[PDB]
Amino acid sequence: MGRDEAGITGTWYNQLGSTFIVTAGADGALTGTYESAVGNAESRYVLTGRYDSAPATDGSGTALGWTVAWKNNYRNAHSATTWSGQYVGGAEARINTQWLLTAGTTEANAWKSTLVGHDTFTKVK
Amino acid sequence: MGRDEAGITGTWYNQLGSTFIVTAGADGALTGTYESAVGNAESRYVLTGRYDSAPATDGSGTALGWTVAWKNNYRNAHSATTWSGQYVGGAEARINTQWLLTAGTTEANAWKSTLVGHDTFTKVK
Amino acid sequence: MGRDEAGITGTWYNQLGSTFIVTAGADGALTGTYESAVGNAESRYVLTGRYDSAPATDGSGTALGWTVAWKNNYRNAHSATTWSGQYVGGAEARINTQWLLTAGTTEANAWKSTLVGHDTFTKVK
Amino acid sequence: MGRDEAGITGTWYNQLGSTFIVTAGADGALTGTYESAVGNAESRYVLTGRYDSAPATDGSGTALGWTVAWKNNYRNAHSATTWSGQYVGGAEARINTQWLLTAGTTEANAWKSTLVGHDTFTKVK
Ligand SMILES: [Cu+2]
Ligand SMILES: [Cu+2]
Ligand SMILES: [Cu+2]
Ligand SMILES: [Cu+2]
Repeated sequence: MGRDEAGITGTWYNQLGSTFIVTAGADGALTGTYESAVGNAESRYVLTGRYDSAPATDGSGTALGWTVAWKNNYRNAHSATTWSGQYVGGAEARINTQWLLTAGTTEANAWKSTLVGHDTFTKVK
Repeated sequence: MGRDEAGITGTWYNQLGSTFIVTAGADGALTGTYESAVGNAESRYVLTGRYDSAPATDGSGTALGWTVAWKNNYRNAHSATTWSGQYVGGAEARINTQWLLTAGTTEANAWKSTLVGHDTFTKVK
Repeated sequence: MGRDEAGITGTWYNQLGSTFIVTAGADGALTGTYESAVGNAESRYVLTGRYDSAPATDGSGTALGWTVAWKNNYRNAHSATTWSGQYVGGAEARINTQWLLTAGTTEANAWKSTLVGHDTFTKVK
Repeated sequence: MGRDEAGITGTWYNQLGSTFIVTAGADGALTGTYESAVGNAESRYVLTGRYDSAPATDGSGTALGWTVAWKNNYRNAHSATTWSGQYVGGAEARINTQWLLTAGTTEANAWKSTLVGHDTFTKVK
């Protein structure tokens, strides 16, 4: 019932070799799992997020975002990443994102708490 | 059952006068509503996110993040914000965040799709 | 000859206790020194940057930015910070910035190369 | 006399078709011109910046950054971009950056003052 519900739902892979498994709900919900190929991470982590379920029809992408807190049954990296981006449909469908990864720190170390980067997700690798 | 479940759960206010209403689950879930005092927004929007439910005990903050897609029954701003940050407990409890706000754009306009900023949330105003 | 040449030129202090000493040129140049109160840094480092020497007259701030590479005669932290922001004049003059601090890394570690934060500079402390 | 003085100096092109012309000084200076293929920009703009003139010899990139204020003899976009990144040498030499583009705004509009993105520069197109 959301415009790109089918387009977004499924398995995505980024340039680092990480795996993003998501279900898009009719209501705008994103739920799934994230497995990072890098960093202080092992196996799957819960993710949740939101997307625009009624995007513009003028060729614009579909805005979305999601969060992973880096705690699961195996490890806790005392940190959380949020990806903010847009889904672009078509033959080479993509989710183009920028992300913010904040670590829990002391107040004295808060200036160095947050990494920033960019991930591009595709349906194939 | 999460360490800062009680600390995080409730109503928070930022420097712009926005209102963030959240429930923290034992499992690491964040669910609630966001009302922005600024921008192309009216009333409450659904949010979801994650937090570290077993933070370090060395005085470090608690990593968390959440997403709002700016669609509700009143408006659709074809955009999504993610906040990434940490909760700092104590007498003047705070959630210190940085955020990324991505708009759905054409591919030609994607270079100007994403705003970045920083919000500090407190329990009082 | 630039509108805020006099306003910008001088000594500024941020929330971390760092010291930013700058001269604004008529042509839009920023030159000076930066001393960080935190991180892998000691004493003064060269900075250079640019500002809008003919800002809007509608109450808007003055856009500017500058760079420090963290090499001087004492230390080399193999990294560079850029601050991007605006100068806001008046009785409590401020330079409000966001910054990106990139470390030289191997290609395998490039995903974790860049910190992001925000500094507010004032004329007094 | 700087390790990558020769490597950095010259003409670079990004994924948008913008042109970055830079001279790297022995002392860590970057000077040159920037021509954007997009946005409120026409012709060349002055840039200045800094780079690590004595990088690590362990295969790490070379940290650098620079600023453009978007005022020249043709236009004034009341804004400034800073790029923060690293130079990676070799057969396919690259400068991989993230950037912050701040517009001069009123205090009421400062929350929406800053765009963030990422540019990759190469020696060929
Ligand atoms: Cu619409
Ligand atoms: Cu631990
Ligand atoms: Cu004007
Ligand atoms: Cu070294």
